[PDB]
Amino acid sequence: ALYIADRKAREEVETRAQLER
Amino acid sequence: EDKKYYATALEVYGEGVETLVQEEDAQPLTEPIVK
Amino acid sequence: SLKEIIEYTAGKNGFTYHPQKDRYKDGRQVFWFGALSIYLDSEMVYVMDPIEFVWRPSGLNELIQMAQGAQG
Amino acid sequence: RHMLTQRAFKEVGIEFMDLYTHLIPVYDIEPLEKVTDAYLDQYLWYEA
Amino acid sequence: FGIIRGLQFASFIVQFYGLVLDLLVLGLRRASEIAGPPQCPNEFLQFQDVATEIGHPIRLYCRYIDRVWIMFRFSADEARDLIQRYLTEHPDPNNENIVGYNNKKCWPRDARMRLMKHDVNLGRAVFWDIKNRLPRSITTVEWENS
Amino acid sequence: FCFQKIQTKPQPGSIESEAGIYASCFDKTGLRLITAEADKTIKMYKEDDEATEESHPIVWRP
Amino acid sequence: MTTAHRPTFHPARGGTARGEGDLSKLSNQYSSKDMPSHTKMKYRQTGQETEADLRKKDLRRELEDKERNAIREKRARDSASSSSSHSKRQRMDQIAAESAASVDADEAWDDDVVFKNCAKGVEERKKEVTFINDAIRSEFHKKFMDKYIK
Amino acid sequence: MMKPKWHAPWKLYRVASGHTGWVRAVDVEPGNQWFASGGADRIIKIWDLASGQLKLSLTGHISSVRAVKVSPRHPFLFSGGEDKQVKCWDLEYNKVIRHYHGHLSAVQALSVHPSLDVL
Amino acid sequence: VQLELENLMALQNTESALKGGLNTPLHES
Amino acid sequence: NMILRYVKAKADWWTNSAHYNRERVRRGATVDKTVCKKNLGRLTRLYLKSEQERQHNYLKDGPYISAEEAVAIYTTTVHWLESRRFSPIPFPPLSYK
Repeated sequence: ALYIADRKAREEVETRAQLER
Repeated sequence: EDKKYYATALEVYGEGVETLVQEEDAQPLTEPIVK
Repeated sequence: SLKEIIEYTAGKNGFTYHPQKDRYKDGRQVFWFGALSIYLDSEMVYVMDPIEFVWRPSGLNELIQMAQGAQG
Repeated sequence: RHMLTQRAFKEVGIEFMDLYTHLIPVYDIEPLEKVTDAYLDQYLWYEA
Repeated sequence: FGIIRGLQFASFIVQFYGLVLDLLVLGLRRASEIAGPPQCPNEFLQFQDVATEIGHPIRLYCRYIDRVWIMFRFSADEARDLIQRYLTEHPDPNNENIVGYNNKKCWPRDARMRLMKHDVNLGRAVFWDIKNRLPRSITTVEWENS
Repeated sequence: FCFQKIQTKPQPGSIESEAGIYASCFDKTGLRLITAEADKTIKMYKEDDEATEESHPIVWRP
Repeated sequence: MTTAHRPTFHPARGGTARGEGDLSKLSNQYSSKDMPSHTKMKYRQTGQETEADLRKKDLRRELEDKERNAIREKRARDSASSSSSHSKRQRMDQIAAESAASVDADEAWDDDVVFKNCAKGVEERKKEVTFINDAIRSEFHKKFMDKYIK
Repeated sequence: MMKPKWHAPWKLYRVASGHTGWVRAVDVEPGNQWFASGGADRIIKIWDLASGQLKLSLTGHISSVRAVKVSPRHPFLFSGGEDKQVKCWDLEYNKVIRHYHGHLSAVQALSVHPSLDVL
Repeated sequence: VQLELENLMALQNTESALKGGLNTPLHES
Repeated sequence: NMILRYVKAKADWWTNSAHYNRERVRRGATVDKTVCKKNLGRLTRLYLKSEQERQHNYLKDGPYISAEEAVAIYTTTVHWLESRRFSPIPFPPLSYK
């Protein structure tokens, strides 16, 4: 559960960064 | 986490018998087996 | 306070509420409450009922209802 | 090199400190390891 | 299971894991008001404006290692609301809830907390609320030690 | 004749090694038996009021 | 080999100290507590349920009576539990009545928290009143070590 | 053998718990009102016979109480223990009025003489 | 076992989630 | 079975005297350093004796925190630290100033 949360969190942060910059 | 480790089946005989736990005294030490 | 509440409660219900002339229970003064006999202490109310003709505690709501039956 | 390349550490002794109302647990880490934890403790708090 | 507190960096571990539970009890909305904007953080117990100060009942927060103080400000309406939420869980027609209350008997009788069941139930209610904000599996906030 | 063979049970949390009886007394009527136990309890025994010879028979068998 | 630091494998025996076997073998030095004391002997009063009179008193009956009274004692506590509850319950009824009478006398923010309701399930976990016969796992020991280790 | 007299079964009906060590001795008061009980927790507990309620716990042995007798003729309870002590408890004061010293090792049992003032 | 070795190296030695970046892919084990 | 009973009697006496002596040391009814130093030894053992239980029970009972709670707190810190723009602490560079 923590490993999939690591997956989900990392790409959420990347996409919100990519949408900003 | 604290709760319990031990059996209930003995407590099932406790349906038929007066099980007591009695860590305190029904009278003080000064109450002197009435003279 | 409970004494003035019971007078007020009897008053809005139209029940008679006044002391019996020199009738007492446990030395405390017995009151009329409609047809019922009442005495008060310690923020509690006591009543007699014709089920037993002796004294029991009571709550004010059913006391109203019991008198509301007895007045009829 | 320790923080990169080891994950098995020597045993930690334990002891209690006798404040009469309540015991506090006390640990002795191996001296070669304390110097690494103490630098890291200093490093973590500065960076944070 | 659990951390050896005698490690040199155990203070950092405990403080950071403490912060995680500060977020739980505050929530990220109020936590980010109390912390203010990350470009210009608030100093201790200060706020960017009176509006953010007023906008939640949690006005102050600090955590000393593993000990937490929260300050609540309530209007009478939302206080009585919370009392009803609590009493919906743990009702008490018997006044059982007021006789188990902790009182600072070292202080004089007027500095000891009032007998008023409203005020007593409000304290019980926020404690019940706070005790629900964080898992009993992580930490055991408890009435006799609070 | 041994008419009954009770085996006592250790009260909860005690080991099966603690079943032992260390003392016993009759009450002065002789109808309550008080026994003192290695499991730290005091157990008390009472004649079964409803038993009768034809419920629990004895023959002769010499 | 070490052998002086031995326990009592051999049996203890006695009956031959000072003043044992012959009354003249008491030395004239005597201990401080050997002074005369409590010299008027107490006795139990007449009518103390003495054995033969007790036997007459078909003694099972006096015990039977007290056993039956213990059953009556349980029901008495239920009545006292009813008496205490209704009086403070009526006090709520008084303050409720007073509140309604006051009107008739005029006639005369937490949704952000990621966890909630963890208590909604713990009432099954109330502690039972029982004696756990295990000193390291008794409720006292669990309470003790939590108080003292901090 | 010869013909048994018939005797009713006995059943367990009460379990009093509250000693923290082995219960080593029990004796019943002459008037049948209460029974004493010593144990390896070095405490003598006096219990009500009909209701099982613990009247009193008498403490004063240095180690395990393992003999206990209530006097048939006196208001006294006698007790002895692994600490070599033998003690007379005056039940009119709940206090140890007398000690009997001479035992060289643990007192195993004691008996109070039915008609003499002898223990 | 080499399949799961390659799998868990994508779970262990990655940089932190707070950096973003694309996830390492994993394999079905 | 005979041995086990006596070990539990010695045990119970040994722990019960640890409790009694500590109440003396808390209340101040004892001023003997050897009694205190003795009793600390007993209580140190009684702690570890229960701590070994606690560490074994953890592997037997599994994580006391649910996977639900653990991902809840994990995501909560990500949302926090993301909104704080927290740049994570690098490993100490080889020539750090």
